[PDB]
Amino acid sequence: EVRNYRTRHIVTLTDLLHLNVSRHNWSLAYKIFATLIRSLWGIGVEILDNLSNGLDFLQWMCQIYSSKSHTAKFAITYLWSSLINCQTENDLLQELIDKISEWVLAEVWFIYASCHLLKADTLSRQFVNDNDIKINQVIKHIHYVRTFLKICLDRLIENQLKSFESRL
Amino acid sequence: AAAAAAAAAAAAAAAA
Amino acid sequence: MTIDQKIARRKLYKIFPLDR
Amino acid sequence: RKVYPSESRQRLTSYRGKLLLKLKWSVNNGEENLFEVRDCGGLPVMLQSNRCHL
Amino acid sequence: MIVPVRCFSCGKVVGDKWESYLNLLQEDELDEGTALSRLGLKRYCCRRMILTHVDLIEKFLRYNPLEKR
Amino acid sequence: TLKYICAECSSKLSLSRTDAVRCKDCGHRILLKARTKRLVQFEAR
Amino acid sequence: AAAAAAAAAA
Amino acid sequence: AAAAAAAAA
Ligand SMILES: [Zn+2]
Ligand SMILES: [Zn+2]
Repeated sequence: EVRNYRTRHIVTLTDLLHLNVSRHNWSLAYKIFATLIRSLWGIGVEILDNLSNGLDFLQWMCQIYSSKSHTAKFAITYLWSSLINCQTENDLLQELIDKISEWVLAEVWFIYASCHLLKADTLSRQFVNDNDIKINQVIKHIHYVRTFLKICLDRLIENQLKSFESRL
Repeated sequence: AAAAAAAAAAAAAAAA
Repeated sequence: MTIDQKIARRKLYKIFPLDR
Repeated sequence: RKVYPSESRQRLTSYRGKLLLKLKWSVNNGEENLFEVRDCGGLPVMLQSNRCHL
Repeated sequence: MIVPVRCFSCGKVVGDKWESYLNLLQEDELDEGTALSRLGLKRYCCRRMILTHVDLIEKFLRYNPLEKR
Repeated sequence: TLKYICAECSSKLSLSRTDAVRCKDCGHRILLKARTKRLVQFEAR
Repeated sequence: AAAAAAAAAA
Repeated sequence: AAAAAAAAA
């Protein structure tokens, strides 16, 4: 049948963890989760973001395990956290995104396209300001916009980009 | 279940 | 007080490596 | 598992990069086509190039 | 690599005058010629010894397999 | 005192027979044999 | 009374 | 009371 102390303890710990998620127990989650370590980890990812004490690391580790082999559930999440967190150097993230897409050919490509768009917006206002210059940044911004346009292709979004270019 | 109950009891005792 | 995820990461790495 | 160029030199092994080759299988005038991403084997990658990490 | 001990041509100790030469060029802001003169190098053989020294040891040391990063 | 230096993290960790040829601290497959205290005679010429 | 007894046991 | 007594003892 059920284990003497060990099986019952695990079940009770899981129940307690569920109760902690229902009611935030930053402390309960920290000790309950530790006891629970003895797939899955969304609650662990959730507790770090819900109760902080910088919640980005655990998700990265989870995403890293079980790679070799719709799409992957661990991952499509990790990517979203990144852009929102950014909202350190981003280029790097964009590079990582490309790498993932290369390895695996909801499409990640859409997420990658969205990420560049954020950079363009920052570029658009910085360029608009006088402190007064004619080429450089404007040409760079135009190139970025074209690149963003290509990825989406292969209405609201397009409209937004256009507005952005005009302001710049 | 019995084991769990026992554990709970023990915990309670400890608390007391 | 609490080891944190750090502990989980270390465990995983060791398992990659032989653990006993 | 990112691997630097330098490890290969010490190891005396080819700094081979992994290739990705996906096919297009069309039968009966391409009524149905299945594409499979498959390993294309390993080929050497030039240092300080786009494929390389440096 | 490091500053050679003694001038190849005559044998005048030059190894103790390397760090002192850079101090005469940095802090004292002197020219190459006057700096060598203050170190006590009048023969052109002793003059070129320090003047022409590369000191690749400082470039070489940056690779240390005994300390992390 | 037996020594083996890791090529990546530079950690001095020696390992005996029936053990994986890898550093314990990090997953690196190359190990530098460290210099131990031994007499090496030389002529100052 | 009962509460007091419990405290003593602890 | 009994408990108290016991404690005292
Ligand atoms: Zn000389
Ligand atoms: Zn190591």
